[PDB]
Amino acid sequence: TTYADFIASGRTGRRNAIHD
Amino acid sequence: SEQESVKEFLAKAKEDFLKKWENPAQNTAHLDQFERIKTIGTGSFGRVMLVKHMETGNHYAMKILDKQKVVKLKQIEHTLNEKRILQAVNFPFLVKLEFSFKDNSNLYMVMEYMPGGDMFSHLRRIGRFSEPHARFYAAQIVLTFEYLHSLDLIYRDLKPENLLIDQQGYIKVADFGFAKRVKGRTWTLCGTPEYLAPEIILSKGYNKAVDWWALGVLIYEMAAGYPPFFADQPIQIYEKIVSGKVRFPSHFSSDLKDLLRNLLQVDLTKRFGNLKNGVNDIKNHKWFATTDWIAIYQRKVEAPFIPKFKGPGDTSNFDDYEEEEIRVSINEKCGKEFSEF
Repeated sequence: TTYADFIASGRTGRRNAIHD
Repeated sequence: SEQESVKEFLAKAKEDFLKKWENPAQNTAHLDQFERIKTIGTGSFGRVMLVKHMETGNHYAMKILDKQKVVKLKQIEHTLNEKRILQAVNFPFLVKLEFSFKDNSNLYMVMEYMPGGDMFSHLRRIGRFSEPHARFYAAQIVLTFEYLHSLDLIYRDLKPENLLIDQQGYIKVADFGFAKRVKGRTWTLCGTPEYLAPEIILSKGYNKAVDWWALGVLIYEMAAGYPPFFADQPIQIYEKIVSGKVRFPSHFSSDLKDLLRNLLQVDLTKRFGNLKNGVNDIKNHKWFATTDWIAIYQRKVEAPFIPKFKGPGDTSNFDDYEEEEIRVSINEKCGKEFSEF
């Protein structure tokens, strides 16, 4: 499922802003 | 005069803002007036600590930036933007800046403390929000962007991590580190990967439409429980964003999907928030047909969720971070760079 794919990803915690 | 009561409010809001913008508050407290309690946030762009103000006993969230570290990250002008904007704004769903000051080593921004924690926390744990629950939060961000954009501000970092839940269950937007006052177009690559509009990724000049795109992302994430574009690394996220394609969970209502197709629209000439009707194309869509906009502003709508109160000062809704001392050098660092702070 899409949910199961998300939960197994590396990007379920707090996400950092990017910059150049 | 429905939309024209809105204009009377917005013209007065603008007068109020311009006074503070042109004459910013400066040096309104000092570090040793606060007792340090706990670090409740870190990151390349400083840290946030729970502090207690001794003369009042109030708790606040104190952001600390290392001046030398800001310079290295080339965020001087962005930090000057953050503080000048936050000291000038006044809206129910923006976190209030109570004090700002600097010493030889650091910059400090003291905001009201929200023991309730971030939306991110609650959303991940619960898994997803119902549509009515998502709608209540989204209505507050719609009004907040109406406000900000009327002041010529672009916000540029909408995400659940930046939304705090207050004691009444309503939202407060914090972190203005990328907020900017700009008429017309701007070019900086900034934001968070999952929330970036196609035009930012493609290094085009862009405008406040990128905030409306990000709203699409947030509503989606709130209601689905995961973002519309996710992968393990940012480059894979950007490919998905620039593809023109988006998949909706089967439980999404037909009104939600149609709202979302119009916010997550790559074609700027068709994206809601950016057209001749402006914010009203969003405010008057079928998904918000039950939303009483004035009742939301006045905080008279009953909230879907109110976080558990464990006292002023409680830090149970924040994670545990490594405590780092506040070094204050005996020599002034970066005096000229941050003179206006």
